[PDB]
Amino acid sequence: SSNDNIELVDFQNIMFYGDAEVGDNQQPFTFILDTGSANLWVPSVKCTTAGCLTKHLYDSSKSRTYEKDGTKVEMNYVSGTVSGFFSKDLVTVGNLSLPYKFIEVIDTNGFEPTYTASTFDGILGLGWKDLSIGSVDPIVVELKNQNKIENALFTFYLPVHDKHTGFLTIGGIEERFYEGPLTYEKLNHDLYWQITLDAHVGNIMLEKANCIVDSGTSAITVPTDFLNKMLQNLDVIKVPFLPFYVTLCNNSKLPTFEFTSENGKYTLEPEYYLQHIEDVGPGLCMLNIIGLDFPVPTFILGDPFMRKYFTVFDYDNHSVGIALAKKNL
Amino acid sequence: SSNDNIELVDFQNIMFYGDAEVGDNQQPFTFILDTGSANLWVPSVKCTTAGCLTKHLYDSSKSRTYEKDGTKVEMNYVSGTVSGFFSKDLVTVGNLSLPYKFIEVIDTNGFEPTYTASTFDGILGLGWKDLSIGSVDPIVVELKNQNKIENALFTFYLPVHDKHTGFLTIGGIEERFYEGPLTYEKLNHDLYWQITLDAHVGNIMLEKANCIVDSGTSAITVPTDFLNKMLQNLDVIKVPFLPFYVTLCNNSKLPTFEFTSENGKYTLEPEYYLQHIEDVGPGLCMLNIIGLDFPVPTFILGDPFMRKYFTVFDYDNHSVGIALAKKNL
Ligand SMILES: COC(=O)C[C@H](O)[C@@H](NC(=O)[C@H](C)NC(=O)C[C@H](O)[C@@H](NC(=O)[C@@H](NC(=O)[C@@H](NC(=O)CC(C)C)C(C)C)C(C)C)C(F)(F)F)C(F)(F)F
Ligand SMILES: COC(=O)C[C@H](O)[C@@H](NC(=O)[C@H](C)NC(=O)C[C@H](O)[C@@H](NC(=O)[C@@H](NC(=O)[C@@H](NC(=O)CC(C)C)C(C)C)C(C)C)C(F)(F)F)C(F)(F)F
Repeated sequence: SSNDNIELVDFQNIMFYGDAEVGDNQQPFTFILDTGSANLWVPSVKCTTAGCLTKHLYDSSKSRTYEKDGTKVEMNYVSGTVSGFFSKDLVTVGNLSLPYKFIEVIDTNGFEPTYTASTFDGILGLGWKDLSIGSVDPIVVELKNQNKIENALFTFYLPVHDKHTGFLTIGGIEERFYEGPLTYEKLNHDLYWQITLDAHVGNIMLEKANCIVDSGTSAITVPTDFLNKMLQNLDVIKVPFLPFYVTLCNNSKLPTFEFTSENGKYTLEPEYYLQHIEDVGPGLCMLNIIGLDFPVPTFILGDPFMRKYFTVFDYDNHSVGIALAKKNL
Repeated sequence: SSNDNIELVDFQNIMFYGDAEVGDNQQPFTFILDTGSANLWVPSVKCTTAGCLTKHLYDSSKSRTYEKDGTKVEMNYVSGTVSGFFSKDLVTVGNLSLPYKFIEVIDTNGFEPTYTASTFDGILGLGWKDLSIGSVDPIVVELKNQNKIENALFTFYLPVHDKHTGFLTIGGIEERFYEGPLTYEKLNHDLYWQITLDAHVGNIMLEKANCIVDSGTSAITVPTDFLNKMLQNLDVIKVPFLPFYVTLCNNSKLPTFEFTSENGKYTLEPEYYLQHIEDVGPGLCMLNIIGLDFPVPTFILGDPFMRKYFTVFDYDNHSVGIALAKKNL
């Protein structure tokens, strides 16, 4: 130990959260720690909306370090919208802290059913400045420019359901989380953590695909046409009009995703992208895969990928490191 | 015979489609005939997306009546987006015709993976002018102004799978499609075909609910909070990651929707709204009740409702007629 950690807690097989706090009096919250966005928000005590009922709420008045701002903001996600206003106050992650600009959400009705169904309070973005609203410097970037950490990087070791918990480590790389070598891939842009890889599945290939490493996405996301050809004569049922794909867990035709570069080769075998749905039926699984088209052909390497591979997110060197995650700590 | 009858084909009691043409040659197409939108669109031959490759495409230069417009349009739906540009031509629906402004589509990826996985080419909207983009007067309104039909009204008798085909009748009500009395409900706005009903499922009551009668919605759609209360007295299986649920189709505890007004009482039993997934497991079903929040608390009575109830869409009298559909022609 030397860097600062944030324990990640598996939430009943789906998502993982981590705790951080806001205000010089602390005030704990539960966050989706999300490399796929770049704003921090937190539900306000001035929230009037149904979704806030079960949530930890933020009270600026109990904070001596609070600094009013009040500029209105709307925060858009694939899964919904959340509005409020900007504020500034001490944000604390691990036992690192800094004065930080963030959003006090007072309206969450555009974020249902997700927000009421989930136990997170807010979202802590870990992307790049250009992805943000209100041009906020990333937390880890600001910490390094204030010399509170050695390196402007952070690291994800995801929790696995029954096996172990996870860690978001800020400031340095720890050998204990991985096996074999790290391989680094340079970002094609400073926005999401997006790198370029050849994507190969069947005898289907997409050369030079834009791949986004996104901790806040619970699936592997794939281009629509690519997904469509992938499932051609696998024996997988797409329930009509739903992104709901069902197979025998044992289906011997299920392919392995292969993403390659000059530096390395990363695979995702069926065991990493399948979710058991035994309650639905015996020996049944669902593909934790969504079809999604971007302007440029794009995969999101979400949690199923990051469950297999320990990842390093390096702002200084503009790259992502990838290595096999240790099965047990 | 006397009115314009357009045959409807079933897909698995999930959705239905009907054909119509563009240009003075046939150039046939399969549409979602959709009371929940107010635009017509067809995929251009100038569309090269992977979805368009499997569809009937519209060649504007194989038809004398084409009149270019060229203006860009983004058509937005709850379930997806389609982009293209305005054009004008002869739209032939059944045995009637009219010069009509419509969208030639060149980008379909915003509506995938649904588009490619279904058999429709485009969407023919049957809503009101104010719901449209490009302020286009509805086909049926214009068809009445041109005295090609008796009444500015159309009618839906939806097909049911191993039982009968259906019909969209333009111009008048025909006794053969229903039994019992027709009951009229006034529109609360000239936008969607939206009326006001008290919605209750046994103690969960949402009085004066805004109810949209939408032929291009495959579900019953419901306020998120309302769905949560219904789920409280059920014990069904949540599909991981997705807002969908799996039941046995014969689950006796499944809710019967009740919708009352001064004028009448409408119910919808599980046998109408459930989506069978026999190919995943015997007796298995998707709930097919979908949480969806609008600015105003709203229900979408989609195909499940309209398979049970013959419906009448009356522009002249600003209302919706409802009657029990005949079980067989
Ligand atoms: C100016 O506006 C802009 O800067 C960009 C724009 O607003 C853009 N927004 C974004 O790109 C923002 C910043 N980031 C994001 O949208 C990406 C995040 O990782 C997001 N993730 C998501 O919304 C992802 N959703 C999920 O993972 C959810 N899980 C499920 O729905 C299960 C399915 C994926 C099977 C979780 C319960 C959250 C999808 C599949 C990508 C979450 F974590 F929720 F915050 C968007 F709205 F999507 F269009
Ligand atoms: C009032 O003006 C506005 O607010 C316009 C606004 O642009 C609005 N757009 C709309 O309301 C437009 C005009 N109409 C529409 O969106 C309603 C249409 O009936 C539409 N239907 C839908 O979008 C409905 N989609 C469905 O029922 C789909 N089914 C599934 O995805 C399965 C799910 C129900 C689980 C079909 C297979 C396509 C949803 C569930 C409401 C379809 F038919 F696809 F074209 C939207 F984009 F959603 F915000």
